[PDB]
Amino acid sequence: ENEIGALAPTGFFDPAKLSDGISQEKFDQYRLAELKHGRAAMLAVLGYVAPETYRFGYDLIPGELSTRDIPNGVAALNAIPFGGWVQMIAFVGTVEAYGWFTSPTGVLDLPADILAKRQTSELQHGRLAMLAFLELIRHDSQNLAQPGFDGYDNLITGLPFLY
Amino acid sequence: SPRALPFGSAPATLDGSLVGDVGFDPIGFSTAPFASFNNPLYKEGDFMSDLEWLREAELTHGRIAQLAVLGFIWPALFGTFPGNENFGGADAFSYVNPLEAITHVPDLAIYQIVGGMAWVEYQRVIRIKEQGKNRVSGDIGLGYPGGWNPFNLNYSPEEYAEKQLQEIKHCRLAMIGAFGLFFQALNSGTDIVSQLSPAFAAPDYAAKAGYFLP
Ligand SMILES: CC(=O)O[C@H]1CC(C)(C)C(=C=C/C(C)=C/C=C/C(C)=C/C=C/C=C(C)/C=C/C=C(\C)C(=O)C[C@@]23O[C@]2(C)C[C@@H](O)CC3(C)C)[C@](C)(O)C1
Ligand SMILES: CC(=O)O[C@H]1CC(C)(C)C(=C=C/C(C)=C/C=C/C(C)=C/C=C/C=C(C)/C=C/C=C(\C)C(=O)C[C@@]23O[C@]2(C)C[C@@H](O)CC3(C)C)[C@](C)(O)C1
Ligand SMILES: CC1=C(C#C/C(C)=C/C=C/C(C)=C/C=C/C=C(C)/C=C/C=C(C)/C=C/[C@@]23O[C@]2(C)C[C@@H](O)CC3(C)C)C(C)(C)C[C@H](O)C1
Ligand SMILES: CC1=C(C#C/C(C)=C/C=C/C(C)=C/C=C/C=C(C)/C=C/C=C(C)/C=C/[C@@]23O[C@]2(C)C[C@@H](O)CC3(C)C)C(C)(C)C[C@H](O)C1
Repeated sequence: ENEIGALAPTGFFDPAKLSDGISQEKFDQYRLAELKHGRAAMLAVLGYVAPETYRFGYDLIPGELSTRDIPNGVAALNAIPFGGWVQMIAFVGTVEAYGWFTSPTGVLDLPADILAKRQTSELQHGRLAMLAFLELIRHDSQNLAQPGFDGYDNLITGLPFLY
Repeated sequence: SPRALPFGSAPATLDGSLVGDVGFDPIGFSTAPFASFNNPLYKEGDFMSDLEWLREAELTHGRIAQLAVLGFIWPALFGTFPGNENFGGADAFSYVNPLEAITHVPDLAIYQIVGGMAWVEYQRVIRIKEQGKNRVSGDIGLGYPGGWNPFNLNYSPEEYAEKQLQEIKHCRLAMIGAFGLFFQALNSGTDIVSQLSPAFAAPDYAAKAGYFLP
């Protein structure tokens, strides 16, 4: 199972049975999975930073509930109505099962060398973004508890110019 | 690829397809079909070249952005907003901050320039839809060698080559510059004159007063 997904840090990081066995029977499925996860978490990080300086002025529940007022971070999850996030997800699930926009087609050619290198770089970046999402959520929740339990009060601890 | 000097470009990026063919195309979306993306008036005939269509795209953007630059300086510096409106100081000269100038100006002149560029692109499509072969940025008659308007272009083919180079380069650099000025003014709530002139001055905090000496 020593396909793409390896680099200088480890030639095959699987300190368990996980890799061996299901040879091309779960390896491809896990590639699909890790891909989707890393992409979504990249989008998460971009999410967190972008609400901090910019804000689209749309009124989620018309008349009131305007983006400009909802908290950024985890607090939006408590705010966002259950059914509201349900409808948002329903759009996302239709997108996953319809390819609606989001580059529905078009991936250029990318000869197999550059294509493989791009895919590997993708995997690495999304893997990193998983950990980035982790730290962010951690800090957020911890502060939400004791206001500055972590210390550094402002949500994005790095990028100090923002906050 | 000398632009991206230690890198390879597209397996088929050309060097003579467009004047700006130094090879800069890292992701090189040129490779991708670049066709009637979401039915962009599909023709399947001459259809120019997909790269040449991206070239016409860059040409339109850079030309518009180039004009936009001067429309971000002259309202302030050159002519100091010669709005000279019969009445209504707002939506006129007064708003020298370009963002605020748009914030004021009534939809009359907005629809004026909107219909202006609308007829512009209508004539552009009227040409290009028939102007197959070399779409040549939908040139049609607009200041072409035939010069469909005054001072019908009177230059040489080598001068024409240099002129194509001039236009393409200026359009690209202005595409940078328009981003510049816009993010500048928005993130300063001013006009370019404001920050640049206090810059070229001496702050009022320190002036060593004057030479009041005997
Ligand atoms: C055909 C068509 O139409 O279009 C094409 C367009 C194009 C471009 C070709 C396509 C593509 C590919 C795409 C879109 C690729 C996008 C890739 C993308 C967007 C990749 C982001 C990575 C972000 C990372 C790694 C962030 C790490 C962030 C980390 C590690 C952090 O440090 C977070 C940190 O947070 C902490 C923990 C604390 C804070 O105090 C400090 C900060 C915030 C810094 C498509 C899909 O083929 C379609
Ligand atoms: C008969 C007919 O009609 O045919 C027409 C054809 C045609 C071609 C239209 C004709 C022509 C020629 C034309 C119109 C040529 C137009 C060329 C044009 C208008 C080219 C602008 C470039 C601006 C750039 C590159 C950016 C500069 C500025 C930049 C990059 C900056 O650095 C700005 C900076 O500001 C920031 C970002 C921040 C400040 O802190 C610092 C400074 C200030 C330094 C004719 C002769 O009229 C005939
Ligand atoms: C953005 C945003 C929101 C959001 C969001 C969303 C949807 C965020 C999504 C986050 C997401 C999708 C996060 C995935 C993480 C996956 C991880 C961490 C995986 C690790 C796995 C590891 C470290 C495993 C390592 C292994 O080595 C082990 C241990 C044994 C080996 O044999 C095998 C390998 C090598 C693999 C809110 C919160 C809803 C509102 C807010 O306002 C705005
Ligand atoms: C006239 C006027 C106004 C105005 C205006 C307007 C509409 C101004 C608009 C300006 C506009 C429309 C500016 C576009 C820039 C686009 C850029 C810079 C794209 C860069 C793209 C780059 C640099 C990418 C290069 C790539 O290499 C990358 C990175 C990856 C490669 O694989 C592929 C390629 C080669 C692509 C107001 C405000 C309305 C009123 C005011 O009063 C005056």
